[PDB]
Amino acid sequence: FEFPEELKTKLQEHINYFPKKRQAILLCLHEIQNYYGYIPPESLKPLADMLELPLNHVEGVVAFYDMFDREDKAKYRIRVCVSIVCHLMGTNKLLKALENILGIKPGEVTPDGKFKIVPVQCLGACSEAPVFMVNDDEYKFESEVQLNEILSRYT
Amino acid sequence: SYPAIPRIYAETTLNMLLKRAKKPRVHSIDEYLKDGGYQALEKALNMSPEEIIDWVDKSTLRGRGGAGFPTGKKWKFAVQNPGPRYFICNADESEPGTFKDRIIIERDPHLLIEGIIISSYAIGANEAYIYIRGEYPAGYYILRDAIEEAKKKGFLGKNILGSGFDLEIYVARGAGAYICGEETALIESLEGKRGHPRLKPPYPVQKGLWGKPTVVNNVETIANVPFIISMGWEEYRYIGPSDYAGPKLFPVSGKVKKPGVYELPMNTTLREVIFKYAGGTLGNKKVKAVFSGALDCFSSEELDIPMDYSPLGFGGTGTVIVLTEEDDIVEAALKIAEFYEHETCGQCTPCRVGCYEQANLLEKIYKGEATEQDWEGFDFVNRNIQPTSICGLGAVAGRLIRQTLEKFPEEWEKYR
Ligand SMILES: Cc1cc2nc3c(=O)[nH]c(=O)nc-3n(C[C@H](O)[C@H](O)[C@H](O)COP(=O)(O)O)c2cc1C
Ligand code: SF4
Ligand code: FES
Ligand SMILES: [Cl-]
Repeated sequence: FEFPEELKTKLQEHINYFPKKRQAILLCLHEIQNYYGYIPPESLKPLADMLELPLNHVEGVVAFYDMFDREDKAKYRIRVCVSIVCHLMGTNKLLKALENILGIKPGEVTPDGKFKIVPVQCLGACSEAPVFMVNDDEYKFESEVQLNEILSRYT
Repeated sequence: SYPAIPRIYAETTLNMLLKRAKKPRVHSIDEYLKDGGYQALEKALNMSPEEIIDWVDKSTLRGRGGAGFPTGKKWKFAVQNPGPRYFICNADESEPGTFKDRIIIERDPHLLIEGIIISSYAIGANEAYIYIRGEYPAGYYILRDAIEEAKKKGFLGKNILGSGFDLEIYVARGAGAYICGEETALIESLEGKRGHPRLKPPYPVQKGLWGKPTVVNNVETIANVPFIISMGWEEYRYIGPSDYAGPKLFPVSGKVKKPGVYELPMNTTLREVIFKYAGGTLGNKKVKAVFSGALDCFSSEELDIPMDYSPLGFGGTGTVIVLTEEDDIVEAALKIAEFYEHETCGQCTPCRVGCYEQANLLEKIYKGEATEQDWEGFDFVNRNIQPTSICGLGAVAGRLIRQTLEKFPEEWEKYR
């Protein structure tokens, strides 16, 4: 496995950011997922040596943190809040609309690998319930029409 | 340019923490300075760190991160131990219904940054951190840009405002675990390990980051520091008037006409928050319950309680999740149950199995698939998540659900 120049540079920046190299693990793993659309298992070894940590330490971190996905590859991750306020305000309507638009359910990835619905806990935007993320972007769900319009910005 | 942020409604009667944060936009350092920003930092750097701790202690400012610990007292504890010392801003905010902290981060980062600088100076910390949850990417980028603005104006970096004081603020990102909001788990995450809380004692104020005296304060608590120093401790305790000083942010959500963040004094009642400020309920339906995040449950007979930290007060993080007539308490309790099932770090067995069984038994109860044993087991499990727990999650994972079983027995009886 070989990291691309563009990602290696960003990873190195994170590693030199904090006083201790090992502190950059989460930021490095966020950057890896942003580039690939997942955490490739093969990328865990060059990352381990980059932070000066054992491979099993990095593996444990990926497994502990919910945002890091070691299994499925997806260009866009639709994090749909399934917590109390969004549930009470319309999580299932948003889930129904996403199913009508993409033809996929939570934990499923579209055949072309473009989108993946990810059920997550409180997104901290409860006043705007039901809430959903499309990678870093966060929105309030209004309707299927409003959703289809938002989702068309992702290609 | 920053990633898309939801347009969270914000309102204030005090115009302090939300003086700029009431507008949904990133306020630059120029807009912050225009309002008299960084004048408190200038005043603080001419004082001794001891004087600043005394003003914070005298102001009677209490932690806004749930525990309500007096901020001044916490700082006094850390300074009784030799340095180097560390200051950490807790921007993990992951409790359901809580969204008050992000609007300070995303709209007025300089209010938070100045607060961090003053607080770091007060405890002699030359290294500070902002631990921001991973689900706030925009907040992360906004804070990085704002930190660069502060350095470029001489409020951060080396020899800040010619005082000789050096400070670096590092922004760390969380990656999806509510438990990383717990101060010891947060430190573990910052050290690059899994967010597993450590057994207390030791306490972070004596042994925190790298085993050094560490002060962990919530975003909202830190945002109060520039006001304490700018106004003075006296003016600050007079605002309310309540025995629990200062402005307070109330993230109001649920079946209210106007959900959002409300900056109100803590003497304000729960009824006032819902009806006077949030604009009542949708269709004017009767409020059956109010969930204080995922911590407490208040019935319609507890609406006249104050929003302070008194024994009969609202307490917690001031999180208001409104539930009307049409909302099923069992269905709500299930969402609370599901939250603890998903967030237990699994270090403690009664918490690991307790949070799991509570959610799984509640789902069976809710679906009409529960036996008499599943019912009797649900009661047992709810009462036995606390044993051997080494952090606050285990102690409270059954609290709200127990309150619904006690305050809404008629609703549960339908399912039994
Ligand atoms: C499971 C758990 C999660 C917590 N989450 C948060 C959080 O997201 N933000 C926060 O500031 N405090 C949170 N706390 C409280 C912290 O442990 C700590 O008391 C607080 O950051 C201290 O800051 P304060 O004195 O300014 O309130 C949490 C506690 C527990 C037990
Ligand atoms: S009480 Fe629960 S969340 Fe806290 S350390 Fe124990 S298992 Fe983890
Ligand atoms: S409950 Fe969904 S954003 Fe908080
Ligand atoms: Cl206002």
